[PDB]
Amino acid sequence: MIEVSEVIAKVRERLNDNEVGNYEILDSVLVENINQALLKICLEFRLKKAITRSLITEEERFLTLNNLLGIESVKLDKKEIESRNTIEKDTGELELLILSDRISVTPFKIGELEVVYYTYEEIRNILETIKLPKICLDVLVYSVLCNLLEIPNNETNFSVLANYKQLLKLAKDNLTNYLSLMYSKNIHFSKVVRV
Amino acid sequence: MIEVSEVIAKVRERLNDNEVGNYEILDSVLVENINQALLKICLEFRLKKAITRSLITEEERFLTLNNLLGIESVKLDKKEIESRNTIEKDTGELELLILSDRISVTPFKIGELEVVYYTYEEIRNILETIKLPKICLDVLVYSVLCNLLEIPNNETNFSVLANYKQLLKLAKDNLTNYLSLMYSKNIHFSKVVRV
Amino acid sequence: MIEVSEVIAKVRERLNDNEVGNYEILDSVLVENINQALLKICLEFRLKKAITRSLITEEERFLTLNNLLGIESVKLDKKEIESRNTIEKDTGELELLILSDRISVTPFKIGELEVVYYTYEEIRNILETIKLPKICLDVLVYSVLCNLLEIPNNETNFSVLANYKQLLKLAKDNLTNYLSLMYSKNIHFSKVVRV
Amino acid sequence: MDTTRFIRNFILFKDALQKQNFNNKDLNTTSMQAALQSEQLALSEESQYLQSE
Amino acid sequence: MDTTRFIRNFILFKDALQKQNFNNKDLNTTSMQAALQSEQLALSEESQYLQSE
Amino acid sequence: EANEQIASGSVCLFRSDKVRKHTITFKAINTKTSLSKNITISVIANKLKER
Repeated sequence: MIEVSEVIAKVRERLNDNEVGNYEILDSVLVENINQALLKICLEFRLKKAITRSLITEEERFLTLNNLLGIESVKLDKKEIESRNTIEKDTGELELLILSDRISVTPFKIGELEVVYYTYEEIRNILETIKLPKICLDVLVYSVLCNLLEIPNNETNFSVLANYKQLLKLAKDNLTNYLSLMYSKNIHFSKVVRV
Repeated sequence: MIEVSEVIAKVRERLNDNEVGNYEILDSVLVENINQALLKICLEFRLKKAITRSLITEEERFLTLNNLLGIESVKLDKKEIESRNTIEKDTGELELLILSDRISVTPFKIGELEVVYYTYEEIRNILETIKLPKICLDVLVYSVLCNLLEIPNNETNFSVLANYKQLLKLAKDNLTNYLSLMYSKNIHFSKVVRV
Repeated sequence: MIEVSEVIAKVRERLNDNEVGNYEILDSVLVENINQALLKICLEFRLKKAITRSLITEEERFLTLNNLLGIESVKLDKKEIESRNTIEKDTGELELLILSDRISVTPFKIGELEVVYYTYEEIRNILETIKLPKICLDVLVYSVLCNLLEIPNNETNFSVLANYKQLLKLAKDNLTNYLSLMYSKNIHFSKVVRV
Repeated sequence: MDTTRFIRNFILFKDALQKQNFNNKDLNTTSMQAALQSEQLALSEESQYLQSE
Repeated sequence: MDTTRFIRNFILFKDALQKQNFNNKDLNTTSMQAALQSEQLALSEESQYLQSE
Repeated sequence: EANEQIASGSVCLFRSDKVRKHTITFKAINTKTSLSKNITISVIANKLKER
């Protein structure tokens, strides 16, 4: 778990804005930028998988998720749902209807939905805590810092942004290392193709 | 074993901040950065392997580890656990559930867990001691020093950071040399493939 | 044998700090840096081989070595110990347990340990003497000197460090020449492969 | 130079040139040069104010 | 120059230009040049203060 | 500030090592009469060294 205070402190130090009195960058701006960074980080690395198992009937037809990034598996009464669409097809094959963070089934059928998806748990207060591995700290800083360096404070801000991009790439490499060590098999040989 | 005092002294000297009175960089910042460096070093090199052998029943279902980096072997009653997941699958193959430094078994079964993982033993005080090989000193300095050089104190801080990156690469080469000499076989020929 | 006084004098001269009164670099710093240089030199070249032949029983289970760099041969009652580990495996093949300068046997068996390893004999006083070949002097200077040049005394310190790196490479070449002439066979032809 | 007026002018020039837009070394250098020029101007200010008094 | 005023101004300029943002050689050089300019200004300060007294 | 002699004649070099506003008295004594005069020198700490 990462506290927001330490991310904020590192960003303030890096922006030469570690002054309690002045705060040229408002904390609302920093919290919004941290939300954006959490968005991008959780989308690119698929950090947070969530499972929701609800029921849809004729009364309520939609399943309201929260902070949706992507759906990787849908079951309806232990039956695979195959295609995804946003158009509300009248009849045909059974598809999953996505309505911008509302989930239903296109040629509607009474039943239950077991959906696997991805989530943010974004923050709104400086005293909150980000439920992410500590290795994700440097990728949060260097990603939110590139978002703020492009305020035209200095004539050489974009070269500094370019340097921070490489630093961010290295941080992402570290994060990928961690994720592979956690959630991946410890294998050393491949399997023969069986057809 | 490395004392924190000597790491701190080298970093202070290198940052032209070896002044007892002033301390432009607070010691809390240095200890946090040293924790970050220990994170990255222990993750990349898999320095610390730990074994935990506990029991999970219906009363308490999760195994709280500490400073987790990766799992490389799981046994349940001397039975290999194969896949890893974070989604709490209802039924199927027997998988290991990871909940951000909490370990359980996905289609839960009463038993015991023998888990091999990786650890930090991070520090919190300047008078503490880092339980790492002394050869790891230069990789701790040069890695925490690149984390602080990118405070915009000077207009030529990033070239200095680039030089310290190469120095860090050489330090990591030395560390790999040491690790191979310690924890690796002393062999001089390969074995023939036996199929 | 190399006296510490002459290493220190050469480093002081090279750093433009050969002033008895001032001593901008404290002698504690120099002795610590010389310890680091001895570390790196003895690790890379495997200069010092030591043999320890002790006994491990149920009372005391660990063998405390000193300034360990690597193990190249382990015998237990004139039986080869094959693998190395740091995890305290309960049962299985017979492995060597390494606990950061403490040596034991993993599936513990009463007996004796004959271990070949590598050592520092680091220094702590300016009046001490380094028990190394005199040819190792220039590699001690040029290696400890690159460790001190990266104090930001001058804006052109890193180019000077780069020059001293090449000088150090030549010194290491000389040292390799010496080591081959000492501890290697005087042969002029290879042997035919016998399978 | 007068020391305390130099310190106050150095602080004021570090407030005018705000440090969010500035690298710290160039900020301190430009503030020091402007404070030295302000001292060189304030000498003539002291002479002119003595004459006007 | 006056020596002790030069030493105090050199110390004060090394405090204003803080050494964390500065390479040591350029820090000492800029502090020495600013202290010499401060001595050149303080000569005219002595003349103007004698006239005002 | 009471009577404490800090110089000898017509010149004074006032080191402070304090924070307060000091009041120094120039005194000219004679066999006939005596005169005194006050000056106020205020001391501050260095604003750069603080915090």
